[PDB]
Amino acid sequence: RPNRLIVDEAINEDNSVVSLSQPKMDELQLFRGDTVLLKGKKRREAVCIVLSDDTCSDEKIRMNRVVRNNLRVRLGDVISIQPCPDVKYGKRIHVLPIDDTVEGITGNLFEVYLKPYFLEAYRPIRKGDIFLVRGGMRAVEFKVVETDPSPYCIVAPDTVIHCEGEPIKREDEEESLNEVGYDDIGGCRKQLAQIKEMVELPLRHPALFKAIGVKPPRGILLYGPPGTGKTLIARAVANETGAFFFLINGPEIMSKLAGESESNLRKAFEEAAANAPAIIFIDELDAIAPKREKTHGEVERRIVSQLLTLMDGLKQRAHVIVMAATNRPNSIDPALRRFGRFDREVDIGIPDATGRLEILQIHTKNMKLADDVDLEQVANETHGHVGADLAALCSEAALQAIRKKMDLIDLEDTIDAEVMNSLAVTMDDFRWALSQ
Amino acid sequence: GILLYGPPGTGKTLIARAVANETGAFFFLINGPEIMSKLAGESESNLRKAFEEAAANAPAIIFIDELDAIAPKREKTHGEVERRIVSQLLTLMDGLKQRAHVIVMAATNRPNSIDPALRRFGRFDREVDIGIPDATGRLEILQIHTKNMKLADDVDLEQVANETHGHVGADLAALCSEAALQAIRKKMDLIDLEDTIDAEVMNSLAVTMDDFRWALSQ
Amino acid sequence: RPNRLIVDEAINEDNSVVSLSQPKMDELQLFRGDTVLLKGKKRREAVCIVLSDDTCSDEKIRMNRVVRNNLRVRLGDVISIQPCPDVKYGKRIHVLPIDDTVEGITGNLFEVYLKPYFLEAYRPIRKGDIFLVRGGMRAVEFKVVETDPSPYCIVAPDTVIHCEGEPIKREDEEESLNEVGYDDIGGCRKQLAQIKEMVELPLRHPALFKAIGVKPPRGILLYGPPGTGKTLIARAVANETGAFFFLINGPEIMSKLAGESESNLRKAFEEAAANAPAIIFIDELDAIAPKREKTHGEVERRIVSQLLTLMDGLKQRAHVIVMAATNRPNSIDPALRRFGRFDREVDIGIPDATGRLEILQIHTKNMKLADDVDLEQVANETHGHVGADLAALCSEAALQAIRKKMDLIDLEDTIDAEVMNSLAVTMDDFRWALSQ
Amino acid sequence: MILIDESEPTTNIQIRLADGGRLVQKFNHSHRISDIRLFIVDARPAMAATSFILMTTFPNKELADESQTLKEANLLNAVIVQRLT
Amino acid sequence: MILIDESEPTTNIQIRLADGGRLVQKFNHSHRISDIRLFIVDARPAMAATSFILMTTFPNKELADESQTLKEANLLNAVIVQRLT
Ligand SMILES: Nc1ncnc2c1ncn2[C@@H]1O[C@H](COP(=O)(O)OP(=O)(O)O)[C@@H](O)[C@H]1O
Ligand SMILES: Nc1ncnc2c1ncn2[C@@H]1O[C@H](COP(=O)(O)OP(=O)(O)O)[C@@H](O)[C@H]1O
Ligand SMILES: Nc1ncnc2c1ncn2[C@@H]1O[C@H](COP(=O)(O)OP(=O)(O)O)[C@@H](O)[C@H]1O
Repeated sequence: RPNRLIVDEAINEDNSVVSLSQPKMDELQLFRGDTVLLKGKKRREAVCIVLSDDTCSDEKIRMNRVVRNNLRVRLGDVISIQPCPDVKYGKRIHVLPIDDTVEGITGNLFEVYLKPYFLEAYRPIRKGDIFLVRGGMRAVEFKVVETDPSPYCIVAPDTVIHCEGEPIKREDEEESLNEVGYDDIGGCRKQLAQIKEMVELPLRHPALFKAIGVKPPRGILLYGPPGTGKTLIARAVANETGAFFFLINGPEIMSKLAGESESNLRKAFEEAAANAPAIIFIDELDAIAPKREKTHGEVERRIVSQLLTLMDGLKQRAHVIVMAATNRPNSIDPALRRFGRFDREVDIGIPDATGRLEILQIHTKNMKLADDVDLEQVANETHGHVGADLAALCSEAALQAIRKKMDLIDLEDTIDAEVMNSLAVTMDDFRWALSQ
Repeated sequence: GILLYGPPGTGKTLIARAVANETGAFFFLINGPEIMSKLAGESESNLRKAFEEAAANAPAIIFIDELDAIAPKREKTHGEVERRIVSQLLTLMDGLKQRAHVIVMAATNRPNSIDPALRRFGRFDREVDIGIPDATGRLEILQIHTKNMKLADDVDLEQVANETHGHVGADLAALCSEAALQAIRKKMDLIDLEDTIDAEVMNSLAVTMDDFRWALSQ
Repeated sequence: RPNRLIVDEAINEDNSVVSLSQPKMDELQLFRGDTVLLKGKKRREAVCIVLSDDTCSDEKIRMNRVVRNNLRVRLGDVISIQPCPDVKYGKRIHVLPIDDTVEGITGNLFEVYLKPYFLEAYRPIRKGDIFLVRGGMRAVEFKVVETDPSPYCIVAPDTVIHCEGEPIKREDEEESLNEVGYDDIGGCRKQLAQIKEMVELPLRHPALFKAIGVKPPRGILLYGPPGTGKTLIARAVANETGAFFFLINGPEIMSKLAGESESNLRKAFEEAAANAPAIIFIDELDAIAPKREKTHGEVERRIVSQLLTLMDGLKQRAHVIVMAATNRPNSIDPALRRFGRFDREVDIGIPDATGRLEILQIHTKNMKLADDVDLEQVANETHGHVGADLAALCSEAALQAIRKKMDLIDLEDTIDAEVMNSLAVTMDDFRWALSQ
Repeated sequence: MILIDESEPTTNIQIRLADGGRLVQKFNHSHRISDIRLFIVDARPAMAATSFILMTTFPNKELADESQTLKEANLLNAVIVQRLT
Repeated sequence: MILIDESEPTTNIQIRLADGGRLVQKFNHSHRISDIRLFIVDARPAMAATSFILMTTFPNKELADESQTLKEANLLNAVIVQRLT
């Protein structure tokens, strides 16, 4: 009952580290830097380093998705913690990459990923763990196949780290870390918090709305300029809550024959309801249901009507939440903003300078930055910029880095799809990009 | 024909449904958007089937929710199938004499939002305004939407009445709903930890004035 | 020196208390609740109780205006502190009211103000102190004429308090506490802070701008809806910084004959410059200098031109700052925002719920509130309200309290211009006012 | 008459006596407020009989639970006022 | 061999020895980090000659100034790792 904690979002970006409140570690008698054994759902375990966090609630533990995945749990779930005093320096570990994360990677896995990742870090690992290593503008996942002291150990300087070839297949319950999570969203702290509240009960405790007769929100309208990460938020909320996600793209619907549009809307809601709890995301809502006057067609008006009908046809409906994105409130038909429909709105504004920095770190996680690269400075020269602008900036910076090195590489032959790990993006690359 | 007018969420659907139930009449709902979502022709076929089924099961009430979706201001229609639908509606209603004893009720935002030919003499000739509720009304609505909740002693509905002037019934129902869901979230961390009674313990749970304050400022 | 500190604004509303940082009291070896002796300008002293404050800078001391006045200093000045171990329980003190604060007051003074103010509080006082006592919807000032252990003591339960007859005249350097100060402004923390920065050097260290060639701000435009306290801010900044204040009322100027307007603008700037450092406040700027097209007159266009000229005619100007209030930026002639003119803008917005609370406390300082009065509640039901609305609310509440008591008083004769001290404003009074 | 473990944290307390501006100052540490009372009686024998209470000022707070430690009652380096009763 | 003043604040330290996953655990208090070193030599005499350093992990910090107190070096209730050199 004291060793049981509620899973919460990581502040420490290192996948090995989980965080407790100072008081809680006191209570549990855990050493700062101790190896701890976490127990999750489906009889899964993880081993991690525990550290204190001042901002962590006494009843919560902070962990990165990597560890949440390994424990088959989600934010808000309950795990148990306990010290691991017996843990030995491992003699030898065997790791293999997951196939889908290594397509196109023609590097030396050990030299490029594993060696730097483990070097002098004293990471604990447990057999059957999936961990993530970033580098060369990619992020590779590995599964731990065997540890010498089984089933867990510390990878000490003397621990022999084996791959021994042949990427492995991804099992069903093993969610890719390439999936969108709250980890991939910068500069939306406040709004992301509201959306999480709205959705918590309906998506994580659906059994409740069979036991009671109170109405949770059904439709949430995310507003703000293009490139602000509305699609990202919806996708992330789905993934994190373990809900089914169904995308409806405005233009894709409107591209269809009169009738195949309405048929596609219907199939979307049916499939959602079938796979509930679920989120339906309607990207570019104004393409489908623009201001009542802006429609000229007759089949156009039939489509909007079909959407209103489908919204109304959602009670608890096995627990389906509809999210939709648009530029401005008044860009869409005021009838979707009616009651049993898009009755909740959230404004995803332009990010501030702090947000810009979070976005820049998110979009550089897999790059090697030279020491002269500031990011806080790039934050400061990009006042107008939205997430999509910053991502493009990092992308342009990196491609410039690559071009500079491309003449040099062609000449002393063309390593090409490799030396991308030795390559570093320099502040000069960002300046080049910042003035384009 | 009785035309109920007023802003969304004032309980026009509720009134029509209630009058049906209380008088033991058959109730047939026609939803504007639902009709307009149909293929040209399947609309008119659906209007017809509605009046036929009403008349078959009389005494009956037909409620037309969101009338302006079906029969908007004569100019606002651009379609040709759109104009056929409005005509079809005029025909069906004027074709209901004393009928098998069938009354037609319809809701809309404003008088002027719909085709004036519907406010005709043999058709929607009676209009009734369902306005924004006053502070007394707000209180009745708040009690209605709390009947099945356990309220703490510190909960003052009359207070919540007073800070919700603009609110219509649909707003107040959402308020109570948000209050209750907040009560539940507060208790959800506590419950997950000492295991998850979950779809129970909701009877021992009480919604507190703090829950309403939280909801009132959202 | 360690005993020298910089004067700063009070958090603790009790006039007897000054606040130091925890570290500073440590350093100075002062007891929490100790009587301390403060030394100011013009050979003035004050005695006060010292308490710690978490938010107070180590080099700053927080004190109310009352004590700033007694020490003849202003925010930012330097005082010296020292413990007062010798301070005795006083045998007898003699106090008299200042004439201008007691006009209309036909009460006991001792029973209504002094007795409750001193009762069991253990206030230190020094001969020649002016202190303030609030009550009966007034605030009365008293001067300490004599203390038995001279020149200071503690007013202990056994201390005899004399106030035998004859209000005294106000000396020249003795500023009324009825003057507007920062303590009269609620819910503007951020903006009031900016304005104070802008004005600090030009108004408090004017000699600097003769020693250097850097340009301080000249014109500050305060915008926001009516009743937000723009006039209040300007008046307060003047008072607090000891600058001369000159009011120009838009309508008053425009009410004059063509020519007597321009003559009045000129006289205003001349008189300011003559009495610098000075603030000129232009209330209702849009009455004088509306959007270039909105003027239809020809004398109207001459007036706006005359204003631009007068702004430009302010060089080092000795040290004259022009402040002006308007509803919106776009309501006034854009040439006023040109560089040498109104080049600084500050938005005085609608107050939030915390601000609303500060305003409600400010406008109730002199009332007796019943225990059932919850200002935080009144804060919550007044979302749209601006300062001027809240002040009206308190005023309506108080007048309702008085009407309720007026039938009772007329009948058993009419104490009338008294008994207003025993009267208490109840939550029922505020509800009544809140629905009017 | 009062014993101070010099190995333990320590603090000074200034006692404002009602019997005139009597300013007594004494070192203590994890002593109880009741130890302040004892010290007062010790220093002014005459008061062994007299009825009094201890409080802080600004605001007035009566130190009602004398079993509390100076640390617990947040009285480190504080002025304590004796009020007759 | 290590002397603990029971009347002072105390703490446990866990040492991860290089030489295998040797986990030693010991009460200390206002001891210096250099006291951890002598405790280590005391418990594994062989290391008396061997050259090693003490560090924390996540992030790696080498405890370079061994004259610092466990409290000053923020090492209360910490795992200290021995790295050979
Ligand atoms: N807040 C953000 N944090 C991180 N990346 C972002 C953010 N906003 C946008 N991006 C990046 O730009 C891309 C475009 O964003 P998208 O989800 O399509 O937003 P929208 O739907 O508002 O256009 C995202 O996939 C992501 O790579
Ligand atoms: N007067 C009212 N009394 C009780 N509940 C009301 C009232 N008005 C609205 N509501 C609530 O709002 C919900 C939605 O209103 P609805 O019946 O659709 O009215 P309208 O058709 O005018 O929007 C109702 O189901 C009910 O829960
Ligand atoms: N922020 C405030 N704090 C305290 N009182 C305020 C505040 N704003 C307005 N008031 C009160 O309302 C009156 C109206 O404010 P005023 O100075 O005329 O503002 P404005 O110049 O913006 O119209 C003030 O004199 C004051 O008594």
